[PDB]
Amino acid sequence: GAFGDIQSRTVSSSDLYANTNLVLQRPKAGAIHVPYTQAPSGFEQWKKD
Amino acid sequence: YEHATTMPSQAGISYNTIVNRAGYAPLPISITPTKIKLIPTVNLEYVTCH
Amino acid sequence: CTVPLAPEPMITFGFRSVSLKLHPKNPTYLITRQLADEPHYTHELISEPAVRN
Amino acid sequence: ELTEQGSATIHFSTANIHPEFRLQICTSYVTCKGDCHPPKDHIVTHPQY
Amino acid sequence: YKTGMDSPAIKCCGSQECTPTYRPDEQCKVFTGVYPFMWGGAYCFCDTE
Amino acid sequence: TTMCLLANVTFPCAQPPICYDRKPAETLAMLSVNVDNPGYDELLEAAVKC
Amino acid sequence: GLDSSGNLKGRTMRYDMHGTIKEIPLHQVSLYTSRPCHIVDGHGYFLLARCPAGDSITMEFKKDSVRHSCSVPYEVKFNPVGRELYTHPPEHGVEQACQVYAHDAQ
Amino acid sequence: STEELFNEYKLTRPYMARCIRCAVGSCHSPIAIEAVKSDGHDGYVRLQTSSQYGLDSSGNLKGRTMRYDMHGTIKEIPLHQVSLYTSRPCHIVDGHGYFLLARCPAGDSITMEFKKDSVRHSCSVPYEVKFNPVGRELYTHPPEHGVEQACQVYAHDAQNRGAYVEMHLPGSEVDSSLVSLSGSSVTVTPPDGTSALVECECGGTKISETIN
Amino acid sequence: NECNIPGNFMCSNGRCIPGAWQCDGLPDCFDKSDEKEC
Amino acid sequence: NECNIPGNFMCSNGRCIPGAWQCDGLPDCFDKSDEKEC
Ligand SMILES: [Ca+2]
Ligand SMILES: [Ca+2]
Repeated sequence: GAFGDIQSRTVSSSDLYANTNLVLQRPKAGAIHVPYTQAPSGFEQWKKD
Repeated sequence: YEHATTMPSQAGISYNTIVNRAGYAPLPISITPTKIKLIPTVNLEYVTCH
Repeated sequence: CTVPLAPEPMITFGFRSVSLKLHPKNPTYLITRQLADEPHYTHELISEPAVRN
Repeated sequence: ELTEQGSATIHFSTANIHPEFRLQICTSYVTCKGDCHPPKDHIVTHPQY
Repeated sequence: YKTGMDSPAIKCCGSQECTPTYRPDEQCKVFTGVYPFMWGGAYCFCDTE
Repeated sequence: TTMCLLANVTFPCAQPPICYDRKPAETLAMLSVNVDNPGYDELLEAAVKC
Repeated sequence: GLDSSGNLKGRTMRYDMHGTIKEIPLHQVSLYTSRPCHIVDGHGYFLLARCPAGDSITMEFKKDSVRHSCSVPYEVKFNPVGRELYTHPPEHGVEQACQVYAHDAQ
Repeated sequence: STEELFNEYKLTRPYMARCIRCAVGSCHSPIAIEAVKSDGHDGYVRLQTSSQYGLDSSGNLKGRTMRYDMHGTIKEIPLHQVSLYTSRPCHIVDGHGYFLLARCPAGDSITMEFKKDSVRHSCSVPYEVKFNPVGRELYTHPPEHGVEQACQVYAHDAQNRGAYVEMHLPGSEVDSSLVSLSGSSVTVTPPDGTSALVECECGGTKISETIN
Repeated sequence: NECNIPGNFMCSNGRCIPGAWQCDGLPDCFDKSDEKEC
Repeated sequence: NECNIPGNFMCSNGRCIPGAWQCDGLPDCFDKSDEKEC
């Protein structure tokens, strides 16, 4: 939820650090999907600040 | 648990310690430094030759 | 009816203190109260990222 | 449960930094003496025992 | 960022396990007691499991 | 250079043996093992057309 | 739900037009509060739509070249369930009890 | 040559998926909306839908079409039959494969919809669509005139730049319209030129991959 | 099974339609589950 | 000349149309410049 929740060492580094508070939830009865909850993007919140 | 210590700056030699929390089991910590570099900020000016 | 589910708060503990980092997706009530004879409740609508100690 | 010559292990809870109490076991009183230490957590999720 | 999602692996009346791909901030929870659906009716034919 | 894979045959990635209008799922099987490849774009762009 | 004579018919509107009762299908009738709504069903004088919030409601259908409409200043409002104030209902989440209009005409 | 850039999506098909807010209830939809990305400035969003664009129902090229799936059978319409909106009506620019480029105003959802002879298809998803101005004068519709500034918009042409999405083998889609009842047995009629498989637990455990 | 919304009929595939759309002479379910026993 | 947008083709009259409308088989520019040299 803050700046640098995604950290890639260079622009094409192919190794990124992700700490985004991703949590998986239980799907609805009779539905094939992957539900999840996570904190919103901190680069957008940093652009808002 | 914030634990601070100090290690001598010498390669090859293993450095050992433990952490004694006052009512629990002692937690051993080992750090063996292998290769310790020192890389300056290097700025090319010119080359020369014959 | 299916209702949404807010992100997990990030709870930091201290001596007789709880801090809470709260990143909401859409506005969300935080309702706290103490379990004593004086509850001192707190009904607040948090819409932005906010730290509550 | 008691055996003939074994050793019985109990669990207890305290607030005392130097606890000392007479433990009654079925006829007799034995003295338990020690030094307790602070726990590792600040805030827990169960009430006080 | 972009939360990548995998397609759900459904075994009709069996059990599944978690295979880590070591992707960044990767979560893998496995949910039992499902009765999923496609556009062509039910997918499995059991009630539980 | 970079040699792609369809079998134990290291072929040049810009020279496909087949096309998509010929085989329905063998170009797909060629793009299967060749995902981790720095010449995937060359392989695909040469491998669709004749 | 009635035909232009009085009997059953599936998805149709029946309306008086200067004396002579006429009818049109129900996919020819559109309505909108602020965004476009979605008609679910109709039964007698009543209709069950699905509208977003807005400060008026406009129903309109179209004849061959004559357009009919009615706008009334009635507040149409949206109501979330629980302690998160969504504006559009989500794709997933915990199940909760609610109180909605029933689809059937029982 | 544009066909060398469309050649990737000749390999793929459209599909149906789950839309929680359809024209009546929650359906399985041909126009399920996987994502909406709106990070450019002057109103340009980029939908990733379940349909495909710029291809006809065989796999060749046609200019302004949408190629969707319909219960297995892959059908098509022109792109000017599809409309979408957020709070105001949007305006579709073009499409390429699973993606589309609209010119949308700000809102809190996307509703793509098109209409067949009588069946109206829709899909609404609660994804925020945001509008971003350039510089230090906050407008909402871009002006007639002024000065020019360096902005970032979504590009109007398909072109291979370093960003890829990932393809996979489709699973088995159970289809009811195949199994039918005879007098006493269960009659399975797989579609022509296409295999199937049937799994039953009427007697014991059962599996059979029948071909036509 | 059961639809979440009270006044609805459930198709074969789990899609809930209104209860007044069952046995109406118009197909609404995939494979006509509202058009079987009327 | 050049269009301001990153991927657009400029007609004779200056109207910018997207790049995949050039040599597609439909007239888009006034007098079809996009449909001249295919
Ligand atoms: Ca029906
Ligand atoms: Ca053209």
